[PDB]
Amino acid sequence: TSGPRDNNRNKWAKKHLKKGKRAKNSNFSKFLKKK
Amino acid sequence: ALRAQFENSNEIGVFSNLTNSYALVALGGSENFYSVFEAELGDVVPVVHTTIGGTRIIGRLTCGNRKGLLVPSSTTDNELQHLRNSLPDPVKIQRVDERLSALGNIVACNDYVALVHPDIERETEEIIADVLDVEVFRQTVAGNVLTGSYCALSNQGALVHPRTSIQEQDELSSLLQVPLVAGTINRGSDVIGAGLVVNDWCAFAGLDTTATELAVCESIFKLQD
Amino acid sequence: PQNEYIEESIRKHGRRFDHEERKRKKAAREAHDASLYAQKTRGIKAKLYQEKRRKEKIQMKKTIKQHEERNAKRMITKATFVKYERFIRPMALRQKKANVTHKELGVTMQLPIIGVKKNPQSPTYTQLGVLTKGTVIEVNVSELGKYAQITNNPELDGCVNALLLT
Amino acid sequence: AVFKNITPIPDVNTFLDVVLSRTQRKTPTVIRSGFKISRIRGFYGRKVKFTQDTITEKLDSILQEFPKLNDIHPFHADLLNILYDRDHLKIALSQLSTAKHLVENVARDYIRLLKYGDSLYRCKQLKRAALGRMATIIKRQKSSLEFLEQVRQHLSRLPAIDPNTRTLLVCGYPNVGKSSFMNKVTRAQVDVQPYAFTTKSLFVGHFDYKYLRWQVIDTPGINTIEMQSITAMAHLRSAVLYFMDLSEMCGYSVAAQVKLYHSIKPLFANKVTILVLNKIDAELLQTIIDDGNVKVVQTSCVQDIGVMDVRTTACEALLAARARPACIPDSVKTILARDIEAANGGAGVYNVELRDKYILQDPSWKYDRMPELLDGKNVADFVDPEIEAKLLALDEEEERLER
Amino acid sequence: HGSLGFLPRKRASRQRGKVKAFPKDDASKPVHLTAFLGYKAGMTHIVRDLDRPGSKMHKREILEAVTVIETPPMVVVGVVGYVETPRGLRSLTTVWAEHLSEEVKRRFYKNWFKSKKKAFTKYAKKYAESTQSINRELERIKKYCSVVRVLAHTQIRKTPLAQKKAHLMEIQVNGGSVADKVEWAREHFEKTVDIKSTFEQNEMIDVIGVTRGKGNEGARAGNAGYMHRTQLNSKIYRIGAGDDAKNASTDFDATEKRITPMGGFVRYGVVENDFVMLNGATPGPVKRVLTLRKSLLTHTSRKALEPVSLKWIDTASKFGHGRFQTPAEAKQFLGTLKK
Amino acid sequence: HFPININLTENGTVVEIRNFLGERITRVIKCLPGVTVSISSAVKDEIILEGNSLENVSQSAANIKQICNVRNKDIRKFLDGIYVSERGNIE
Amino acid sequence: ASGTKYRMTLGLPVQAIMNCADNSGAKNLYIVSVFGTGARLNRLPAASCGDMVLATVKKGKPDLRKKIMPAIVVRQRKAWRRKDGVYLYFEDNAGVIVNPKGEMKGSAITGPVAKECADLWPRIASNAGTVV
Amino acid sequence: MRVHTCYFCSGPVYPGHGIMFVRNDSKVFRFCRSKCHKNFKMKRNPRKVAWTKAYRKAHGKEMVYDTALAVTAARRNVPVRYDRNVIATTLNAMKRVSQVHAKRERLFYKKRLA
RNA sequence: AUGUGGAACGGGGUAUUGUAAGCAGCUGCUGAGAUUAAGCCUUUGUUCCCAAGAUUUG
RNA sequence: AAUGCCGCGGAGCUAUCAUCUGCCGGAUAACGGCUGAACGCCUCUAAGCCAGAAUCCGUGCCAGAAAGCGACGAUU
RNA sequence: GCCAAGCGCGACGUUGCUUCGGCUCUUCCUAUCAUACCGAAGCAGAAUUCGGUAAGCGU
RNA sequence: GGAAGUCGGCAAAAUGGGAAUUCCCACUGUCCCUAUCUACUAUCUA
Repeated sequence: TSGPRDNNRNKWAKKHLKKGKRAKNSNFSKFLKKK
Repeated sequence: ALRAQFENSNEIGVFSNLTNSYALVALGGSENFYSVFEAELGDVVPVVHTTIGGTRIIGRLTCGNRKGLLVPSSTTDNELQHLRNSLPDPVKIQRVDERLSALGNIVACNDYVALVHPDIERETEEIIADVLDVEVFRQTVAGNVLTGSYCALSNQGALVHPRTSIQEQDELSSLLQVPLVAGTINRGSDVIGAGLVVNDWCAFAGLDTTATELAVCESIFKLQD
Repeated sequence: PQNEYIEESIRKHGRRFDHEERKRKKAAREAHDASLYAQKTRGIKAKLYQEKRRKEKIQMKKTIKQHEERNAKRMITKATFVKYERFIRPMALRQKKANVTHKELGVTMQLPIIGVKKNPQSPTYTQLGVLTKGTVIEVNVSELGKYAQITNNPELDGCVNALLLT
Repeated sequence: AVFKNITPIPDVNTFLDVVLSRTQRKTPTVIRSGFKISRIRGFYGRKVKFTQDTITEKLDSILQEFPKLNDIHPFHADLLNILYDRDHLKIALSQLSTAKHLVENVARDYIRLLKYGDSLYRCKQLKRAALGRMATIIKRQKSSLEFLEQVRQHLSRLPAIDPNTRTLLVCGYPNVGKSSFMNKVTRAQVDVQPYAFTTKSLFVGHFDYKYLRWQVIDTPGINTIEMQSITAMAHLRSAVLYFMDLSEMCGYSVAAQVKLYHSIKPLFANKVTILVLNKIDAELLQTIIDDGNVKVVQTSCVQDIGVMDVRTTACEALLAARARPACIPDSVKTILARDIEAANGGAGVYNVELRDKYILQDPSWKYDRMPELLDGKNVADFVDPEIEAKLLALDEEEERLER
Repeated sequence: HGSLGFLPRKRASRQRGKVKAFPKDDASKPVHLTAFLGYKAGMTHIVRDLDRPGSKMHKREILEAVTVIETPPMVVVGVVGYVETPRGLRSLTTVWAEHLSEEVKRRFYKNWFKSKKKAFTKYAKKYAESTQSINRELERIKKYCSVVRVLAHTQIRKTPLAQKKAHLMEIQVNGGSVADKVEWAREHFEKTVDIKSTFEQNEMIDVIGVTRGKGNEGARAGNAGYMHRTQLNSKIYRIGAGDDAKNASTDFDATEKRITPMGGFVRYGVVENDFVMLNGATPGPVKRVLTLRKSLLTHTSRKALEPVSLKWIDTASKFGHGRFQTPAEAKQFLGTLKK
Repeated sequence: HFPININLTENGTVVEIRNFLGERITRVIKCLPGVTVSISSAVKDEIILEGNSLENVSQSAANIKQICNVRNKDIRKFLDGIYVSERGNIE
Repeated sequence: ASGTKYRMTLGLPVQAIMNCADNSGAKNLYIVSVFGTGARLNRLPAASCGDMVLATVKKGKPDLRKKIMPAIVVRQRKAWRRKDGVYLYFEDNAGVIVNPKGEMKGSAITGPVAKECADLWPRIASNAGTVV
Repeated sequence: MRVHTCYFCSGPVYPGHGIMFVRNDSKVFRFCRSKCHKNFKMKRNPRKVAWTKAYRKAHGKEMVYDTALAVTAARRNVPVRYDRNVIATTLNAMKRVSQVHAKRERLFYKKRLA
């Protein structure tokens, strides 16, 4: 199986990031940030 | 009769338990297996997405009928309470402090008559009689003490080893006051209890069970109509 | 499936939508592909392409020509045949059957070695029956005894190939 | 034979290129003259032996992959002989085996000759001579490679018929509707064309009837195709389903079809014969009926009627020749979780909550957890339904004791 | 030998693990911090429900060893502006708060007792008399500098440590325009930033520090220990509050108790301020300063995304073979002692 | 066998392809600038790429075709894919 | 094999003689090889509960002996830590004679059955009497 | 989540702590520490070991029983339906039992000393 | 370089071992006693110590 | 009683005999193409441009130039 | 031998039967066994065969 | 776990034993796979 530098895997990792996955992370930062 | 499979395992009896008033399925695995049971019994009896002792072998670890259910002493308290919430009130749940925790493997019980392990404890038998409200017979199936695994027992039909003699077959059927058939499941899998689960109106067999075996269990169980 | 099952699906479903144009494009650009190959490739695979392309050119040139015509230690290290035997004659190097070509007939027939007539390298080598180039040896010709001169190097070639003295 | 599994057989040039490329890429290719004579001889010997092993392994794999015609079943052997000239195939296999023996013998002689290598040039000449002799032998056995490749492709594409199981042979006049009946009965859809003997090779279709598996094998109309049909019907435990064109729309008269059936009766002997009257809706027949074995079943080819009845009759003929009450709920007498889980997070990414599937009276109670253990004591294992009144009665008893 | 990515094989030049990379600055996100400084007290083990879909132990209890680091709030005493140059980042200027506590001032002296305590005296004087110079420097930071890093020091006095020097460090202020960071730093001068503002118990952070020195050891021999490491993907299981007595107590356990094991942490003492509980081990022995930073890259793995619901936190005496979480129930089980 | 579902976003500059060969991966392609993607109702399963740059339009078609590629399967028997049918002008 | 198996402490290396727990008549199982062993230099392959290894029947019927054929360990002497945190160790190193498919050749077993072995092998759990 | 009782010391065994040992009779021995586990290994009798609860029970050094608040705890093999008020009352009941059990823990020691 | 300062002890917490000497008729005082930082925790306990020598530094 | 013998034994050390953690961007090769001359057609190539390998270079991690550097604090 | 573009030879083709020896270790090479990606083949699928890029990582 | 170490039960523990160098049984840090302790050495000082 391919490693972590697999170009296709890095493409798929971006697709996770470009959805709610990175999102959930942004406002989760915003909560503690406005605290 | 329906062909069902847990992941890639055809021994649905091991990974799930079936009764005439409730259904038991494993926890944390493939949701398809739970959905298969739900499609056939969801609107009839409750289905419990539970595990015993942190195990997926609840089918062969638990023994019970439509009135009551027994779990080994190794069952965790959190699992015991979770069963009570999911199961309806008219279904008693009881722990068994037994030297043989594989209650499903050692006791083959229907709603009315139960065949237990020859070495089952007297206290366990008393608890079975109290909770299951069934007549307890201490015998063996085909010379093998694991009656709960080598015999698939239902209200209107029973299945045992194909190696049992005719007179042993007739004696067991007379004692169990039920028609009984000596056969195999899952294309030669002689452990019928592990590869077959049947209630009083429906049966579930492994995905590898042959059509001839499927026709046989339907005929003996008279569930066609 | 049975017999020609892709053909049946080709008959019943069809060929690839752009298979025709892609094969045409591949054929059209094959010229640039071959030229780029001949310059980029290196090593043995280049040399194989060197020899293969030269052969293709020669045959292609002939075919057009015919087309125009139509329009118009003490031992011996050499192969031998069997005190005086002071040196050792190894069995593996020793050889008993001679592949000799007839001159007039132009055929190669494999004959037993009757003996050695004369070895030009050395009369000692002649006595030892050393099989070398220029060594003339007698072989049976009944199935065709007559002498024959060795036209190769048996110790290098692996087979004693000669020409009949006829 | 039908199992295929034979590795592809390349051309003579391709096989030589593969062997030489493997030898060069595997064995070392750097032997300087400064190395000792023993090292030089060993290097040449290893290269010769490696080339010999590669050639021998390829030949042995081809020979083992090629099915044994003699050891095959009589139906398979006859089909192979009719379709691929088993005598030629056996000759080709013998030629390859002879070539493999010759190559091994040449390699052994070259290795023995190289054992007494004197100089690097002599070793290089000997090693080159051995490789060329092996290459010449492989190049000589050229047409055999092409014949073997064609045989392998035909064998791979051949049907995997099972004469041991119950079968229903469909042979008779060409385009007599037997192929259409087989296509309807089984999943296999044999192509039907106006050209005579369109289905040159046999087509087998598995079907289930009364919990029994029947292999409906269609045969070309009765040539090589006809010979294959006769050979298949010669040794095969099956029931014949000869189709006689009642309407004669297939181009053959009823008398001609019955005459062909009577001639083919020698192969149909010791089997259940069916004289299916095809195109019923669209003398010789009396003799066929009077034969006894031939069952007269009418199948309207134009109307596509009677095919199921004929199949059922054929299957039956082949088979002949060979207090514990149920508490059934009223609901039982009268979105799924998998879909819900897939729509929620998918398999392995969604967490199924067991709190929802609970019989707790209050939904808040079901969704709220309880202390498993507190102050070193397990609340779950020591809280009973009667503890509510027990604590109040206990407190009163303690107050009375204190007072 | 081992991995060559660590071949320098030498003692770390620093006692405190230096952050080498900060998360990329984003203007869209409003202003927030990215790092914190704590002190490793010790670890215990806990029981946690495993809400891992697709796992063999889904909806089950697991025992996890969790490191506890005491993190009293840090005091933001200054700000540093960084300008991008063709030769890298350059600290253009630095502005400090008017009042600096004795804890941070001890960091500027090797011998604080013999010193005249002269640090920042004139800076405090110039700050009070004229704030125009401070305003000018702040304008330079928000106009020219592209990166803003706040100077924050730990209140080591609250921790039960004989050390009195405060570990002063820089925290990158990611989020918003450079002016927005400057405003945030100015409003936070002399104030305290609690770790609850930085971390929210549901993110997986990078813990960096110097490993414990193993002495000389015998691929050539040499020093094997006291090295700078950066552990990645460490989840905050719980950010407890020092004031609250329910910090160690979970919801499935009740049993009002404190995170400090009975008898205190071995060689650290008692935790009284805000603490952070991390899954697994952390570099360095107890009572060593540990730096925590936000993960540089967004990894949304299922483990990196799942929530955590604690069940029972062990607080038995790690000294010896502890078998009693609190003295109250220890007295309940044991027959009453003559004491 | 498996219908290919194509979704157009922000007037079609991004094409999302799903249910190709039954695969659960959503293939997202962003077209080159100046290229708009539309689904013509005149012919079923038809995609129209109209734009000003022949480079951008043809490259967009090439990228979409290469994304929907058949791997490890017999192309002789597996005909699945998306292919350009006509190349012409808007008027 | 059904379902992934968690790593647990190894205590049954190769060259080990172990007790055979079923009723097939075999008494001593001799470990010769272990399935799923990587290329670890100078490392003895080892077995644990629920792991399938090549075993030879040292003591028992002459007929089933002389078959280097897979055996599932059902009890392990060495202490191992379950993921719940508790430590377990059995007095005896017990194994069951099994075909490569996953079905026990014998009809019944003797002694307690490790739960990790039971969940991994449904046939073993089916034929198990006491799963502890 | 059950806090078990060690076989030897009869003390509280929590998750992670100690060892669990299963006998061929399927009987389970749980040990709170290595000292108790090794004492089981040499098979010393708990009642004969000076510091065990079993010794302190069957030597007059600890009470035969305490029905404090008429009930303290029990091994309930029959699960009970959840109720917020019931789960509340038992928690108050538990501390009341512990306090009263602590009260008898003191008088009895005064009795033995007297 | 005078402080929630430091050190000696001491008390308590906590751990290890297994009921001490002594007294009485194996039992009780006795899970008492001993050890407990030497790289455990804590200290409103006691006493003492320090508001320096030398060196170098624009 | 050279540490006489035995049991337990903290603390430390230690164990895949115990437990944690092990990352992202582009650029390419083979190869698949786009436009497109040469060569009024054609053409993956000439000028140009995409897709694309565990590859390459970065990121991240480790060191920090003991003759690379910055800001800041105070000043015998 | 037969041809045999050509310059008496004559290429490709064609006929003719036929002491050394091995453990550990360090790196490095690719002339690649596996892993990653492509090309071809009656390659349906699956398992392959052959051929490229490739020494990152194992063996 | 028990000779899987190495050309090999060399050294240890077992007591070493039994039967014909071999086999069986027992035993053990030889090995998997090392870990801990002690004194001396080693180190620095006069």
